[PDB]
Amino acid sequence: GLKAAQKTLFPLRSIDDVVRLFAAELGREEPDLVLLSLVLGFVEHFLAVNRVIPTNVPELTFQPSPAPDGLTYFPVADLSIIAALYARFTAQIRGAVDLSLYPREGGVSSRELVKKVSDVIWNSLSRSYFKDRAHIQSLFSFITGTKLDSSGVAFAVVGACQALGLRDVHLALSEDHAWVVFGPNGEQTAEVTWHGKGNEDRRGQTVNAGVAERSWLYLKGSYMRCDRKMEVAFMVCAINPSIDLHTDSLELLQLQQKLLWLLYDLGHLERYPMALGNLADLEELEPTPGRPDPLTLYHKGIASAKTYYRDEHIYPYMYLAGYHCRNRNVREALQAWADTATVIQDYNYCREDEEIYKEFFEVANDVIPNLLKEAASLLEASALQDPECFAHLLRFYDGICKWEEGSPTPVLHVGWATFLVQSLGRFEGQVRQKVRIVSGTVAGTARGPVLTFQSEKMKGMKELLVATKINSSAIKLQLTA
Ligand SMILES: *[C@@H](CC(=O)N1CC(S(=O)(=O)c2ccc(N3CC(CN4CCC([C@@](C#N)(c5cccc(F)c5)[C@H]5CCC[C@@H]5NC(=O)OC)CC4)C3)cc2)C1)CN(C)C
Repeated sequence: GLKAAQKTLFPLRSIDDVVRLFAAELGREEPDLVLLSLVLGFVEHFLAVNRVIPTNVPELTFQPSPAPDGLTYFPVADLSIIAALYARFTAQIRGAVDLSLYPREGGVSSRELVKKVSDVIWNSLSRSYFKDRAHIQSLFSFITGTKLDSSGVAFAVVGACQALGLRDVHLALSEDHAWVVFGPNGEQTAEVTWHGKGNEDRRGQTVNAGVAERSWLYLKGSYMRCDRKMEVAFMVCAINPSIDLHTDSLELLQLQQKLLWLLYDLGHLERYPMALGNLADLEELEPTPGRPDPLTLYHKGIASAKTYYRDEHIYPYMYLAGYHCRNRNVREALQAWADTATVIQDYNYCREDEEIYKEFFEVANDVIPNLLKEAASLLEASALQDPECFAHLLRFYDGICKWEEGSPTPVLHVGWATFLVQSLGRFEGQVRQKVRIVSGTVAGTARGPVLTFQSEKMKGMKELLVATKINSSAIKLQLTA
């Protein structure tokens, strides 16, 4: 439950008071996921969901403070409110699960116990709500309005176990899906939520099938297996500062940024590539004096993927690519998307991989065509003059092509083809000819850009791609096969 070491830090009257609770919690042997989720969820409710300060409520108060260009009001997180909310969740969990019926084999949770905790959270939810609704991720949401998004159900099942005393049960994460790891060596896996809009009830099953299938959703096995400190990182990354689609809460942005720096300094972001990208994103908006520059952090997110996850992740390269696209750095952006397709090349496109398909489809047929049209504008009184850009674009299509190989459903269709022709066309034949497409000559070493295609489709297209006159039909037909 809630002990004095936690309660004496209440009331949380400012942002620094929230960072203080989190600092203290990250120093305990077992940081309380429930209390930290409800707290984040309480400040988020008043800062983004419902900003209209209440009149009927007497217990609730707000804290004035000077805003940066009058006053800014903060929801005072009274111990009273939060404790009641904490007591509600524990009682609900404890009252539903009877651990005397489950035999703990020397501090080890069994599948049958895990699936029950999973069923408890699952059956507590409302029958009809929008799944992609913002701010339904925290435990505050689960208790106060009983709504949880896909990844939020997984964290609540981990939260609920820690309440029951189950320590071996941890959050498992890919780049678009969440589940649970448990057992005597943390090698047992279990599905606790749903993925996408409309699919079978995989809940309670192993993750083994998606790993062997070579789907991006299961990251060929190199996914994150969180410890308590990483589960806190997820929860912070899950703060949503959006008030609406155009405006965001400055305090929620400042909060998340302060929290990420706390987690970072303690080394808890070393095995979390996307949190580093998020930190960089926020550092570009409001930079913190005496801290690494966004690019340094973007590159730390990639470094983490390379070291701890066999370079099998897409988004650390997407985070960098977004940064360059924001600042019209065409070669640096095209380079990062080419790097992205180099990661996806060794995967196989499955039905459930629609989130990253939509991602590659937009860059190949909306974002890249928009950067090159803007580059063509500037040309009338440089990237289109750079042969290296052309190699990056070519390397990007090589990636999608290799991805399609061995996959059940097609990736490339008639819609992709026109934007390849059009994008090739933005590069002059003199520029395109400066790129040498070489298979290789001699293997290893003995004691004008060069490019090597890893896919059949692009290898067959070699001569057409470099030709002064682009044979549209031949490139369209070859890419569509
Ligand atoms: C030109 C273009 C430009 O700037 N654009 C287009 C590019 S892009 O390269 O197409 C591009 C860049 C960046 C992204 N981002 C998506 C975001 C990454 N993450 C993925 C995980 C996700 C989840 C969710 N939902 C999640 C779910 C399940 C399991 C998980 F592991 C994570 C969140 C759940 C709650 C927390 C978690 N977040 C998290 O782990 O870290 C934050 C969050 C989003 C990177 C996409 C595409 C950009 C510019 N001109 C127009 C000027």
